[PDB]
Amino acid sequence: VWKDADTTLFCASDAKAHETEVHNVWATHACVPTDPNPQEIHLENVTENFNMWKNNMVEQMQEDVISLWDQSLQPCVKLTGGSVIKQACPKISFDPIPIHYCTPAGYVILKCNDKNFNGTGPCKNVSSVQCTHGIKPVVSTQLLLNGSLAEEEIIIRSENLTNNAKTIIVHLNKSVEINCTRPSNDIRKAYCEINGTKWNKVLKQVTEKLKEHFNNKTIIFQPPSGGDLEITMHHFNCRGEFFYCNTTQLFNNTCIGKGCNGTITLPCKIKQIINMWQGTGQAMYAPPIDGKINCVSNITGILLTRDGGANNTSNETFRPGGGNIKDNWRSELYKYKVVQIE
Amino acid sequence: VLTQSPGTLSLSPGETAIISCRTSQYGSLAWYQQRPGQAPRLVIYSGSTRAAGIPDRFSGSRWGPDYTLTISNLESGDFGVYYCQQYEFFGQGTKVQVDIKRTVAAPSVFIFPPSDEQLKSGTASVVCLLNNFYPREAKVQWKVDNALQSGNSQESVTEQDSKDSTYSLSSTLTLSKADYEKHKVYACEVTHQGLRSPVTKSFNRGEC
Amino acid sequence: QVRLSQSGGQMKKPGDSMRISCRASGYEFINCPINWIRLAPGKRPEWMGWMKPRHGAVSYARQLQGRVTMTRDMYSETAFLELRSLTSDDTAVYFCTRGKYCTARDYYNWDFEHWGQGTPVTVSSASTKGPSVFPLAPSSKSTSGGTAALGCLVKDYFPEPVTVSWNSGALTSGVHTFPAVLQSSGLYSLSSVVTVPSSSLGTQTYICNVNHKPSNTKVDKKVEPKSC
Ligand SMILES: *[C@@H]1O[C@H](CO)[C@@H](O)[C@H](O)[C@H]1NC(C)=O
Ligand SMILES: *[C@@H]1O[C@H](CO)[C@@H](O)[C@H](O)[C@H]1NC(C)=O
Ligand SMILES: *[C@@H]1O[C@H](CO)[C@@H](O)[C@H](O)[C@H]1NC(C)=O
Ligand SMILES: *[C@@H]1O[C@H](CO)[C@@H](O)[C@H](O)[C@H]1NC(C)=O
Ligand SMILES: *[C@@H]1O[C@H](CO)[C@@H](O)[C@H](O)[C@H]1NC(C)=O
Ligand SMILES: *[C@@H]1O[C@H](CO)[C@@H](O)[C@H](O)[C@H]1NC(C)=O
Ligand SMILES: *[C@@H]1O[C@H](CO)[C@@H](O)[C@H](O)[C@H]1NC(C)=O
Ligand SMILES: *[C@@H]1O[C@H](CO)[C@@H](O)[C@H](O)[C@H]1NC(C)=O
Ligand SMILES: *[C@@H]1O[C@H](CO)[C@@H](O)[C@H](O)[C@H]1NC(C)=O
Ligand SMILES: *[C@@H]1O[C@H](CO)[C@@H](O)[C@H](O)[C@H]1NC(C)=O
Repeated sequence: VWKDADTTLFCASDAKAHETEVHNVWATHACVPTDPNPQEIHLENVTENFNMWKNNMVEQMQEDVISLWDQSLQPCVKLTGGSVIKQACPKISFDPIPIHYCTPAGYVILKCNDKNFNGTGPCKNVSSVQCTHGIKPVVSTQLLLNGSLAEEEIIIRSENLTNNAKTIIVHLNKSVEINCTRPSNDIRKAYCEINGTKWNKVLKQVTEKLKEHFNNKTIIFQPPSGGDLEITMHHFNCRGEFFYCNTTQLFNNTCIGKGCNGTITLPCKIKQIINMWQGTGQAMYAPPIDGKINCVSNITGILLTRDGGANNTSNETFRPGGGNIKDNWRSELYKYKVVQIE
Repeated sequence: VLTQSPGTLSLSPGETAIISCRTSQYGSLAWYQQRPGQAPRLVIYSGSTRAAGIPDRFSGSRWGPDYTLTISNLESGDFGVYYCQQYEFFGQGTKVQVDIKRTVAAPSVFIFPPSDEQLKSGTASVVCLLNNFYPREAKVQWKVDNALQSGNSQESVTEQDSKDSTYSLSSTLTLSKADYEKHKVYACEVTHQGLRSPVTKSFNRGEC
Repeated sequence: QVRLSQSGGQMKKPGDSMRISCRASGYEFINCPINWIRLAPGKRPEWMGWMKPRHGAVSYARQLQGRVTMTRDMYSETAFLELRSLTSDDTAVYFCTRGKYCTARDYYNWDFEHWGQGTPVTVSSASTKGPSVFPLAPSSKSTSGGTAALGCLVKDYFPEPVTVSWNSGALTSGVHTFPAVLQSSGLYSLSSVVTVPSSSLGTQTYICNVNHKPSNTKVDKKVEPKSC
């Protein structure tokens, strides 16, 4: 017999001690080697309750990613709390690696395997594992990059769909590549390319899932209403540089309800003066490395907030969310919960 | 939907106030109090839980879709306007005001036909006065050629008189001079506890 | 102890924009969202939107979309609200609020335990309009055994307030001046009435004196029984 509990997980990975890359270096000193032959035990006649929105595993991951980022992406100039810190800012090798989170003795991770599980509620197919799957700590906003896909249908996730202050996490069942590039020979200017055919078809599928949750109302997408660039734009880090991409075109309702078929190109910029998601403040980094900077990634999810207001119209409006990077971890850790044996 | 009832409570200190909210969707409901000239104040949250500083004379209940705030033993600082909340939405409010008990008094009903001075403007106002009544609760309905009127009338009520503890009400029906000349019988119907039957005062347009 | 201080009230014309501030203290400003609710008498309290200080994220109420902006200043822990294209319907008292439950890890936005003191804002035209004053004549016959009701209708004026006296203040017994009402035209109207012995109707003279300072208007009007 067991009970829900909270303990200090350890982490495991396949990091290379020879690698100069930042995630690998961190992982070498923080984690242990993965298990070649893991063990999964599918529990029969066992129904367990899961809540991805009160899962403290997310908290521990967040602490680790904040750790990793502080010990790696050190700014040349730190501006926080009315003071100025001037450090050294060498260019780094940056490519996130899968990190496994595991329970110690006395504790076990329960895994939900319901193919349509939405994050909250009971689960029928529960298995018992020692470690989660490998999760890449991909810090991003609006778009969830390089994550895991939903098995069956597109899954809508929210702690409460009626609360316009709760984040909505859209989980895709088919990835859409985003190809972001800063060429060689304004060096801060860049761009991302998306297959408009694939995107508008996934987006069309997403509008149809949201209709199932919102009484067949007209679903409408819109750009963000306000906030810092870190949330009004697709914000992510590629190869060490901080990218800010304009997703206005990505949320084009025209191609959902002709000619839209083609290659979408989002305008991006690499910033050196950014606001730290760590929650501290404003930092100054060095100019971008010379040469073609490129990373191809899977859009595997979307973060959305729903417009509130005492209206009476028969349509809902959604806008690309973000900010709480804890939600990024929720989207991968949702099927896990830690229990203590007796 | 979030429907709050009643609109006004007229109570004496010591009596109890029963305010209700009917909702279309279940979920955490809160109640707020707003004293005159002051910012609102959370009274009950999550349906029945009492906020800090709130005495157990306040209490929340829910039957089906009906959430209820009851306030036993009304004190001076308990009067004001109360609102119900669910997420970003609010009820219309319940005004809880101090009433001085006195014996029941039926209103005197007078009706005033349009001024000949006003009729030269192009509008026609019919005024119906309900004089010196108690309690405050009073219904008025306008009838023109025996047809119930909607949305062309505005009411007004006086503060409780400091001498005789009665109220007075004035309702005004507004029609164009053209619309007005189309009909003969104009009437206001008054129902009040002081009346055995609803009293109707009327006039026939054109005749004196 | 959580405190929410707002900026002073203001008057505005239709078409103007407005900006009010709310300085917060007593708690870690970043961790919880901030709401703006407006209160106007005779209307449901209206949530205008929330704003999360960490990245300035916002959710504006659909019916205000395109007219409202919420920003914040991190250092001075102050939230700001801005409203454009003001109309009479925007005349209200504006509050900033924050929910009761707030931790560094979790919050519930909606149980508003904490309110600012409220910023009243009035939007009205500088235009002023004097009242039409119409007599509310008693009746036909003189009933020597009852009392008569008479008055005057003070109609279509702007803005508040008008005042009514009777016989230059000499007559006060049985007088009732009702609170004014706001008509669809945007203009105000009220009634004043006075009950008097019916036997005095052809002896004593009744004048209602209407004062409307904003239009510099003082009108005397004699209410008398119709002759027919
Ligand atoms: C649980 O597993 C059984 C056995 O494979 C399967 O038939 C069923 O569809 C699963 N339930 C869900 C919700 O995926
Ligand atoms: C998820 O499923 C549970 C129970 O099956 C339900 O109560 C909840 O509303 C669902 N959430 C969403 C976002 O569909
Ligand atoms: C992206 O998706 C493709 C196919 O869905 C997969 O082969 C690849 O491993 C994914 N990349 C990741 C998860 O980084
Ligand atoms: C993904 O889910 C949608 C429904 O939301 C469905 O139409 C589509 O076939 C699915 N794609 C798969 C299973 O590859
Ligand atoms: C990404 O786009 C660049 C041009 O910007 C192109 O040269 C490259 O081949 C693309 N990569 C993929 C994987 O499509
Ligand atoms: C976009 O993807 C479709 C498949 O869904 C493919 O047929 C098409 O060639 C792609 N467009 C471009 C410009 O590569
Ligand atoms: C994003 O691009 C669109 C292109 O029309 C532009 O209107 C919008 O202002 C841009 N957003 C930001 C935050 O720069
Ligand atoms: C949406 O697609 C249509 C069709 O090509 C285009 O005219 C419009 O500018 C697009 N809107 C964007 C990119 O915001
Ligand atoms: C996603 O993964 C690909 C290869 O697995 C990598 O090139 C890319 O940089 C990753 N994207 C992000 C945003 O980390
Ligand atoms: C949604 O919110 C209500 C109260 O507003 C709460 O009782 C309920 O448990 C919430 N749903 C979930 C899945 O947490």
